[PDB]
Amino acid sequence: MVGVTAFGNFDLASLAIYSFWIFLAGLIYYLQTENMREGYPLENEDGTPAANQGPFPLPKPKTFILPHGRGTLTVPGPESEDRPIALARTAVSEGFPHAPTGDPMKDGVGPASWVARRDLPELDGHGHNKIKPMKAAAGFHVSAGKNPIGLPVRGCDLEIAGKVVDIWVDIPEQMARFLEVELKDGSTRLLPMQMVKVQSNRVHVNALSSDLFAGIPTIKSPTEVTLLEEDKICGYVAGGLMYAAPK
Amino acid sequence: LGYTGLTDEQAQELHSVYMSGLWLFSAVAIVAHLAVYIWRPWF
Amino acid sequence: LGYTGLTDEQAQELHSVYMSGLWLFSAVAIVAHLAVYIWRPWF
Amino acid sequence: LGYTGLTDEQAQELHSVYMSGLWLFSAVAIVAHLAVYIWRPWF
Amino acid sequence: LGYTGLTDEQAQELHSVYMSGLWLFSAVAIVAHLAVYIWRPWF
Amino acid sequence: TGLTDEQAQELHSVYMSGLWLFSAVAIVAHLAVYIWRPWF
Amino acid sequence: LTDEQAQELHSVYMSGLWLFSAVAIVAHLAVYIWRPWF
Amino acid sequence: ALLSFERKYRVPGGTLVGGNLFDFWVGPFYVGFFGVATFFFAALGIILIAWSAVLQGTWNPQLISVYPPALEYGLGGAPLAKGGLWQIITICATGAFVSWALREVEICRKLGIGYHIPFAFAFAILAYLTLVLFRPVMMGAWGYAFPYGIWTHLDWVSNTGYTYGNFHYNPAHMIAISFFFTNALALALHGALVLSAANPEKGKEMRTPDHEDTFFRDLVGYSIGTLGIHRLGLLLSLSAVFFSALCMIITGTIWFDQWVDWWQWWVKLPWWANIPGGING
Amino acid sequence: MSKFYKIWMIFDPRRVFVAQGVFLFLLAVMIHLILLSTPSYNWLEISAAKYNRV
Amino acid sequence: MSKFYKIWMIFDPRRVFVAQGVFLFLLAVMIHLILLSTPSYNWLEISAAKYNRV
Amino acid sequence: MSKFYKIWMIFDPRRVFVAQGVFLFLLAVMIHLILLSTPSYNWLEISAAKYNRV
Amino acid sequence: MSKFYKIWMIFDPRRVFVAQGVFLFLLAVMIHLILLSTPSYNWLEISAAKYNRV
Amino acid sequence: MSKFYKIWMIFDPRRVFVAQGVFLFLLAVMIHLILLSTPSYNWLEISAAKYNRV
Amino acid sequence: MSKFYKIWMIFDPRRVFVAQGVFLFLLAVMIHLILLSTPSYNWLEISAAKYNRV
Amino acid sequence: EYQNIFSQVQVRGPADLGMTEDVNLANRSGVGPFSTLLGWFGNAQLGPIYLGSLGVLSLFSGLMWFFTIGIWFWYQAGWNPAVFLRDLFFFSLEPPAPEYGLSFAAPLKEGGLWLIASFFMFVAVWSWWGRTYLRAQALGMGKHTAWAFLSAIWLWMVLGFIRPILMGSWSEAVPYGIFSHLDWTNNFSLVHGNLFYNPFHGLSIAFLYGSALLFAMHGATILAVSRFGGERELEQIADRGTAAERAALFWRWTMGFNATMEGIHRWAIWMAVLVTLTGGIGILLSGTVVDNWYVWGQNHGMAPL
Ligand SMILES: CCCCCCCCCCCCCCCCCC(=O)OC[C@H](COP(=O)([O-])OCC(O)COP(=O)([O-])OC[C@@H](COC(=O)CCCCCCCCCCCCCCCCC)OC(=O)CCCCCCCCCCCCCCCCC)OC(=O)CCCCCCCCCCCCCCCCC
Ligand code: BCL
Ligand SMILES: COC(C)(C)C/C=C/C(C)=C/C=C/C(C)=C/C=C/C(C)=C/C=C/C=C(C)/C=C/C=C(\C)CC/C=C(/C)CCC=C(C)C
Ligand SMILES: COC(C)(C)C/C=C/C(C)=C/C=C/C(C)=C/C=C/C(C)=C/C=C/C=C(C)/C=C/C=C(\C)CC/C=C(\C)CCC=C(C)C
Ligand SMILES: COC(C)(C)C/C=C/C(C)=C/C=C/C(C)=C/C=C/C(C)=C/C=C/C=C(C)/C=C/C=C(\C)CC/C=C(\C)CCC=C(C)C
Ligand SMILES: COC(C)(C)C/C=C/C(C)=C/C=C/C(C)=C/C=C/C(C)=C/C=C/C=C(C)/C=C/C=C(\C)CC/C=C(\C)CCC=C(C)C
Ligand SMILES: COC(C)(C)C/C=C/C(C)=C/C=C/C(C)=C/C=C/C(C)=C/C=C\C=C(C)\C=C\C=C(/C)CC/C=C(\C)CCC=C(C)C
Ligand SMILES: [Fe+2]
Repeated sequence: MVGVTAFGNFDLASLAIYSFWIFLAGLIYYLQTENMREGYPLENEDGTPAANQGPFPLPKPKTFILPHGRGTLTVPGPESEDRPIALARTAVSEGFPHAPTGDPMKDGVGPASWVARRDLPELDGHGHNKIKPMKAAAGFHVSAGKNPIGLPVRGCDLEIAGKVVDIWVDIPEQMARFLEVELKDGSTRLLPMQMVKVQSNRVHVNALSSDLFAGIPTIKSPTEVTLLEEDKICGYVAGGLMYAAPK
Repeated sequence: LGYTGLTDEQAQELHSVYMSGLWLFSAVAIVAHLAVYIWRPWF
Repeated sequence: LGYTGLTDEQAQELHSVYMSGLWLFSAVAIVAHLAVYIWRPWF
Repeated sequence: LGYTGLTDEQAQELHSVYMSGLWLFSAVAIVAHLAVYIWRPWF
Repeated sequence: LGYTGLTDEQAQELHSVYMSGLWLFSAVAIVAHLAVYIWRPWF
Repeated sequence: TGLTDEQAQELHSVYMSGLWLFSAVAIVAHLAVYIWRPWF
Repeated sequence: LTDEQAQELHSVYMSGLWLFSAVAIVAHLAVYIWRPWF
Repeated sequence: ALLSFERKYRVPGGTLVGGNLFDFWVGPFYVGFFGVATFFFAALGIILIAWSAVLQGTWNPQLISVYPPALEYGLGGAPLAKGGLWQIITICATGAFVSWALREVEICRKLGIGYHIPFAFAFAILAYLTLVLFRPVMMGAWGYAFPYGIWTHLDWVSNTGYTYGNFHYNPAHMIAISFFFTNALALALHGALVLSAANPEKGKEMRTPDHEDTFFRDLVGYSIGTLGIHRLGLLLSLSAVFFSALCMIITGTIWFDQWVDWWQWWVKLPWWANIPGGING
Repeated sequence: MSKFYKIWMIFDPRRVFVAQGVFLFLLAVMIHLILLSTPSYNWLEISAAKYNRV
Repeated sequence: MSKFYKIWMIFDPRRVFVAQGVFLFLLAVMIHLILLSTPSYNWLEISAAKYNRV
Repeated sequence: MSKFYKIWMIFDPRRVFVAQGVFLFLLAVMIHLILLSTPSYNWLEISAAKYNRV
Repeated sequence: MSKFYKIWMIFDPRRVFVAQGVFLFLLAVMIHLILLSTPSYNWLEISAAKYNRV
Repeated sequence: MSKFYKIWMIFDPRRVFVAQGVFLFLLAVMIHLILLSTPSYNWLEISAAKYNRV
Repeated sequence: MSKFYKIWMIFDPRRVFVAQGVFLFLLAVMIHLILLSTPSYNWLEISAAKYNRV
Repeated sequence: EYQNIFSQVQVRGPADLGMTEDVNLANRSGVGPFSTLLGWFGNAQLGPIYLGSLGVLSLFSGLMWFFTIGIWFWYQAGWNPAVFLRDLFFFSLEPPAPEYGLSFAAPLKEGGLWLIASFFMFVAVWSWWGRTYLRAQALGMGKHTAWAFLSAIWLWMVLGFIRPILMGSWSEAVPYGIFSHLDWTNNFSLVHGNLFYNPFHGLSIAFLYGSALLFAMHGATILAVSRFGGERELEQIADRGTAAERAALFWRWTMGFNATMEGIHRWAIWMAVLVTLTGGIGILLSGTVVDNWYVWGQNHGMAPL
């Protein structure tokens, strides 16, 4: 087949390359439409459906069957925030920022945002809670790192804010997920493990000043944490990076 | 045994239709081979 | 015994049908080899 | 033993059938080697 | 007191059967080497 | 390892029996090879 | 390993080391007699 | 315009240069100070590629080529028609890449996320600068960089590689290739696993991360985890790029001969160098 | 031989049908390509030679 | 012999039958390829040379 | 043979049978390929030589 | 000697038997291949030369 | 002396047995290969020369 | 000696002993290979010369 | 300052034996040892591993392939361990010489042993593919891993089996050696003009670079949003959280379009299977359709006439 052309210079290699261009266009279309299952239709800055929606049509709905009897999820579907947003427009035209009306960290907007996830704990394959305090976990112990239990906790203002009391552990993955910090008033807060630096004599939290530790959202059950509470805690701690820049 | 949920009668009927199709396909193939062998034998 | 859930009669019947199929396949293969050996022996 | 869950009688029967199969396979192999050695000895 | 869970009698019996198999294998190997050495010595 | 003193002694006794058997076989083999074809 | 246990393991290790060194010295002296580099 | 959840995240802050100036969006894109810089540099570079095509005399996009200055210009300037357009386009590309990374930093700190993405991109920027800036400067001429053409920079790759014989005898090159192949294999495995857990057999519930761990432990006896697989992906990609940059930085500067001849230090090691057998003996 | 119908109790008819269709098509295409590859049994070239088309 | 039927209480017929089908088809293809690869026993060129078709 | 039947009290029969099938088939293919490799004992080529096929 | 049976109280017989089978087969194959690679003790070529097979 | 048995208190007997079996086999194979590579003590070649096999 | 016994308070004994054994064996192998390289102190070659093995 | 690259605290608990959907538990092993070194980066637990019929078949065939190549290497060294260690990376099992065609009559030293090794490798690879499929099926998961592996197998089969048959010679296939198959790669490029001008070669390189690009982007994104539990993606698919939204908005504000927590994995799997698929096609076309890729490029507007 070396040099056999049907027309012009078109041989099996030209046929292959053009077939691949057609296939690649189709594949890109499919991948984009599959990516369009969250966040659509596009909205105006006042919440109404935008005039423009894009070059790709919305895909047909598909349903996920959630485990442990948690229900089903059909996407794309009607998506609503289900929480108030304390933001005001800075401009009548679109494309400009929305300024927070009150305290952004308490209101949960900007880098301090959180999502209204399910108010149930995450489960493992057997139905138990995924995340447990190491005390309630059976047979779990610190293996090879610096053990943070008993270390003081220092905020971004170089001031002591509390001490580490427990470690919250992801049982199936066998990794530490949260540090439980006791404050001065004898109350405990959860700190994401990815947001603290465990040093030789202390645990340092760069995102959060010492006074802001009391403002961390609390868990309503001392033994478990839900997805919604995790959103609130992680969003608060991360919003501290922008909203605690002074002091 | 029923690993598929079919009963005995259902399996018999499905196999009867499948064998009808198989024999039709085989008859067409036999005629094609006869034509090719007459046109250009390979033995 | 309890490995597959088949009883003794079920195993006997399945093996009978399997052996019928095996002998049919072997007979076809034997005829094919006889034809090839007559056409072009390899010994 | 608790190693496979078979009893003594079950092991004896399974080994009897396995040895029947092994001797059949070995007899076929012996006949094949005899034929090849007569056709073309390697010693 | 066995880490494998075998008792003393079980270990003795298993070793007896294993040694029977080992001696059978070794006897076959010895006969094979004797035949090869008579046919074509390597010393 | 969890072994007691008596267990270690008994295990070492059997291990040394095996080691001496292996060494005796090796010694006989080397004697045969050296008589057949010395390397010194 | 505490002090006494570590010291005992030390002593047995050096007993092994000296036996090995003795065999090595026997071998080296046998070589020197049989074929010397000196 | 906006995604269903986008509004609560668009807040006034996180800029490095400027303030409310340039703190706005154009459609979906965020355009800070470095957004303006990126747009200017990219547009200028693209229009200069088109003008080089005009000067060259071809309109076939596969035949357009912008060649660096000849070796006799050294590290100085060159006429626009001969080597200078390549230099201006290189400056525009460097500016566009750096401004893109800094724009990503601004977006990261507006959203409150870590700076892993601009760092990973800086790795690729450094590989580009190794090929186009550092190696030409050490070798003493802009003419050792590659041209800006779809198929002519492949000619640069081939000529540079075959200057030193077969180029995949370079050892850092071997390490980089192994990292690239392992990265592609890991990307395939990871995408397939997450998709297989989220899209089980028809009519079944979604699988859990326990099922993913179980699948890989059954297959190969080890599961690295989710955090582990993402760490491994970042590290494999960055290691591949780092070793490619290294193998090119040492090529015309420390090494000067066939790399297959480099592999002879092992063979000529004294305590087996003269043993008569095998391939090298 | 008269009881081969019981194969459908252990095999899913849909999977068997899909696999059989794929297998038969691939086999037929492979045989036709092998025939076209050989200088003999390339029916186009030998029709050309027979009918004096250059 | 005469008691080999007992193998079916040990092995699942579905797995055995799929494995057997795959094995038999692969063996047939392998032997046919071996025969085609030899200059002899390649029936296409044998027929071509016998009838003077090249 | 003597008391070898107790090997089934140690090993699952299914796994043993599968290992035996795999081992025997691979060994047989290897030996046949070795014979085909040797210029003698390649039955196809010596049959070709005997009947002047090539 | 007499106390060697106690090895089965440390080693699982299943794992030991599998490892021993693999080891013995690989050793036998290696020795046979070494003999085949040697111009003498290559029984195929020795029989070829004795019987004038080539 | 007479108290080396305490090493089995320090090392798990199964791990040591596996490691020393592997080590012994590899050492023996390495020495046999060394002897095979040398023109002298290659018992196959010198046996061939003694009995005029070539 | 003086107080070197305290290293076992820091190191696991198994790791140290395993590393020591591996290092010793590798050292001895390397030195023997070095001696075998040069014609001097190559016991296999000087024995061949002495007894006229070539 | 903590970048989540290495864990700073490590914990251990009871070993996780795994799920039991309808896996035959008798074919699983026990759990192996925990490794602290691996636990610094990922999971510490080793095992258990599933071994079944296909596991046995794949292990036997792969071990035989490895041992065949190794014994050939030992033969090429003259049975000398020093030469074996010196000339390792220089030994090679070569396929039969070009004058033997596709026949199986090549001697053991001149390519027959290569055929034996190739048969063992063929069995090992295909049984491993079947094993991936069946391990997915036992847990009730989709077969995405099997299809991606099928893409890899496609390129491997074209290199070693399909292309040599179409070219009519086993000598076209790849030898079994470290430096020898690199030499084969270089000579394959030289013989067929310049493989850079193979368009499917270019597409394969585009998708390999794209795999590195997309994997770096995705690893960095997940590590960046791991402060919100973004690594738990299977749950972020079922219940979208602030991590997924922040990642989507980063990429939307950067390049104007984004993915989802599942669509990104669709992009990933396709980006890798495409490098291997296009590579297989490009190699299949070389020598059978195009003998000189540079001249082909000249005739197709890719190189100057
Ligand atoms: C001709 C050119 C133009 C053609 C068309 C142009 C028209 C416009 C473009 C149209 C194409 C758009 C493509 C988008 C499809 C989206 C696929 C997807 O990801 O998910 C959807 C869908 C299922 O999605 P899901 O929601 O995740 O399902 C989960 C299930 O619940 C439970 O899970 P599951 O059990 O159902 O399995 C899930 C899997 C299901 O996916 C599959 O089933 C794939 C089946 C294998 C591919 C078929 C070829 C294999 C070889 C033939 C032998 C067996 C045939 C298949 C047997 C079928 C049995 C079912 O779905 C996936 O997501 C897989 C992702 C990655 C798949 C990678 C496939 C690698 C193939 C390797 C090829 C090896 C030989 C190549 C030879 C040369 C070919 C050029 O999957 C598919 O449909 C797979 C599509 C397979 C395409 C094969 C590649 C074709 C190559 C052609 C290149 C162009 C030609 C160049 C040369 C020309 C020479 C002349
Ligand atoms: C002088 C050399 C030539 C050249 C000659 C070739 C040739 C020839 C080929 C490539 C191929 C490829 N080349 Mg090129 N290549 C050159 C220059 C380049 C440059 C460059 C910067 O210059 C780059 C980036 C590349 C990149 C690439 C890849 C995109 C592609 C291989 C895909 C892959 O993953 O294969 C690696 C993956 C596999 C081979 C799949 C393996 C799958 C099997 C199933 C794995 C089994 C494992 C086995 C059992 C072992 C078991 C191990 C144990 C289990 C541990 N080449 C020049 C022009 N290149 C290939 C290609 O597709 O070309 C179109 C190819 O064949
Ligand atoms: C290189 O090596 C070369 C190629 C030269 C030569 C080497 C050859 C050697 C190595 C290969 C050896 C091959 C041997 C092992 C081949 C063995 C073949 C046997 C297995 C043939 C078996 C055939 C079985 C047939 C197809 C049976 C069909 C019967 C079925 C249809 C039975 C199913 C019927 C239904 C009704 C079952 C349902 C029963 C009810 C009760 C549920
Ligand atoms: C390079 O080296 C070369 C290749 C040249 C030479 C080297 C050769 C050497 C290394 C080869 C070694 C070969 C091996 C060691 C030979 C082994 C052969 C084996 C032992 C053959 C065994 C066969 C046994 C089988 C065939 C028997 C099967 C019969 C069963 C299927 C019967 C059914 C089972 C019953 C029904 C079980 C049910 C009973 C209970 C009660 C339910
Ligand atoms: C390059 O080096 C060359 C190759 C040139 C030369 C080097 C040679 C040296 C380095 C090779 C060393 C080889 C090794 C050391 C030789 C090993 C020989 C083995 C140990 C022989 C063992 C044979 C064992 C037989 C086959 C086993 C039979 C097993 C029985 C059938 C077990 C049955 C147990 C069941 C039935 C009952 C037990 C359980 C119930 C409940 C009581
Ligand atoms: C290139 O350089 C060359 C090769 C030329 C020279 C280099 C040579 C190398 C460097 C020299 C290496 C020498 C080595 C270290 C020699 C040492 C050999 C000794 C250690 C071998 C010992 C073998 C002992 C074995 C055979 C004993 C086996 C007996 C057991 C199997 C008995 C069973 C144990 C059961 C019964 C335990 C019962 C426990 C119950 C619960 C009480
Ligand atoms: C210490 O030494 C011992 C002996 C213990 C072990 C040492 C082992 C070491 C030295 C071995 C190292 C092996 C390495 C170098 C393997 C290298 C492999 C290379 C890198 C492979 C690269 C490409 C090969 C691929 C593309 C091959 C694909 C071939 C398949 C497609 C085969 C197709 C199947 C056909 C040809 C079989 C035909 C036979 C008949 C029955 C159909
Ligand atoms: Fe991911």
